[PDB]
Amino acid sequence: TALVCDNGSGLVKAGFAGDDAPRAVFPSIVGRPDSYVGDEAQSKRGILTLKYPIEHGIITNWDDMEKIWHHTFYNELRVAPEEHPTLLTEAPLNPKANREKMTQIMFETFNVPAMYVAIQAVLSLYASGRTTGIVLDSGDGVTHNVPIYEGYALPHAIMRLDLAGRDLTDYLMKILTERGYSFVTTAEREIVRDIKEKLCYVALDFENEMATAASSSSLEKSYELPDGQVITIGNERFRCPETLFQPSFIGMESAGIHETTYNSIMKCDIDIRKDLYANNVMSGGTTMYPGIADRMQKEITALAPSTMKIKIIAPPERKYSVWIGGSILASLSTFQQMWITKQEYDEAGPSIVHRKCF
Amino acid sequence: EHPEFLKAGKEPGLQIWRVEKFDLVPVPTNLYGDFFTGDAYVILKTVQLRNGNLQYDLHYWLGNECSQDESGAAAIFTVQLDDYLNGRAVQHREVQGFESATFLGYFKSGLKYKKGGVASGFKHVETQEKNPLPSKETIEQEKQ
Ligand SMILES: Nc1ncnc2c1ncn2[C@@H]1O[C@H](COP(=O)(O)OP(=O)(O)OP(=O)(O)O)[C@@H](O)[C@H]1O
Ligand SMILES: [Ca+2]
Ligand SMILES: [Ca+2]
Ligand SMILES: [Ca+2]
Repeated sequence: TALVCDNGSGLVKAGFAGDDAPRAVFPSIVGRPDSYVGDEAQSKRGILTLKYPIEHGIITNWDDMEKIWHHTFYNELRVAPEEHPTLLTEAPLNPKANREKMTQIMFETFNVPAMYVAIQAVLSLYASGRTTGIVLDSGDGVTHNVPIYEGYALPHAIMRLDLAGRDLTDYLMKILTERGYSFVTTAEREIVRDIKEKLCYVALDFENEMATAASSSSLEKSYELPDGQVITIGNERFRCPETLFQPSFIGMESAGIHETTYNSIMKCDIDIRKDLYANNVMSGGTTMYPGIADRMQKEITALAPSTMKIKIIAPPERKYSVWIGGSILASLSTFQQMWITKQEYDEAGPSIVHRKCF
Repeated sequence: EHPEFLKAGKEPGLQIWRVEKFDLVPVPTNLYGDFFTGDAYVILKTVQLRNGNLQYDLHYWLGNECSQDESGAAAIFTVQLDDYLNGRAVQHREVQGFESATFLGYFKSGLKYKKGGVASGFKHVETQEKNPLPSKETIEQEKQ
């Protein structure tokens, strides 16, 4: 049975084609004092330093990436890779040389019988039961707007924003520090990440919410640190993710995610824009904030012509939408002849990936 | 190579398939227009143009209770069929209760809904998230 591995900046999501979710989700890290990977690197981080092989969605350390994949096959999925066709995912606009490298490592290092690479955002659109739409995919490392028509991304219209989950975590840490707290270790970043995931939300109207926080204590929440100290989080709860709409909060001159969605749509043929506005699909961990869909609906409505039908689709399972799309694709009776086989690789070499995998 | 792709769009008419456990299975001709609301279907309307060419409209119809594997598969099968037809099909998403007038016009005595359908192809799994938060002791270790 086929495997599905969705490799991200922050987390690996791995499993078997045909399952409704990944079997294992673990951090994309290698830690050294001879090395540990994933969940065990995380749990032993007291005595290790960590490296992340994927930066802003792109693999930049191939030797550590091989360790991550070994850990996925042998430690998490507990399979012999030579027995299983393997579907991997990639970022939009992934460099051509990277696609060839992934292919080469799968066949020559792990001896897979067959392999395929798919674009993450496109898998997410398929998981939502659509062939046309615009995906907002935001993880730990990178954010993209990917417009898609009749199954295929429109490359000229893709927007990439280097403002994602890790930047949000660092900013929450900055402003919580301003409130009087202190988070001096890399280990404590993981705590601030947890606060972010449990207590942050996107305000429908940012300036009104600030006024509420200033005139009442009703937005304040408590959070218990590992040493038992209970701290208070106020307007930081919604100031943190407001950064997605106002990147000037962390010094970036970029447009916020509402404006890049609009800019992306405006780069496409006027005849498909209506279908794009009606099919905005959110995927990835950083789209998980309560309130984000309602905020996006409001902001896009404000930018678009006033007769446009606007719809935001934010599935509850969207942390795993990419993975689920791959599970579905890999399971289809029609997909059997679409894999790159080991024989095809032996005859053609890694460049085969550009002809078999859009 | 899939047998149903070989049959798709060869002559003018209507063809309907139902998604069944990650496969595209033809609907019996006498049941055309009776859609299970627990399922997802793919419909190809082939029209003979006066210039001798065939015109193709591909609709994927999503029942209100169809499972995620079914609606995802309907969408993907639609892309693959369109590609097999040299991109020449126009794709239409049809949701129960909101179907297009041209889709509705394919069914001369009116399309009808019935409850039920084929079971999901997904196996249900319990994801293990292995990303533990640091203890007091781990944080103290990094300080030193
Ligand atoms: N409930 C939540 N609210 C806000 N952020 C969340 C939530 N859940 C997870 N996140 C954040 O989502 C990110 C991980 O998401 P995801 O697995 O989609 O990213 P990734 O694939 O590893 O990274 P990328 O796509 O950028 O390469 C982390 O920054 C995490 O803190
Ligand atoms: Ca990702
Ligand atoms: Ca069904
Ligand atoms: Ca087409």
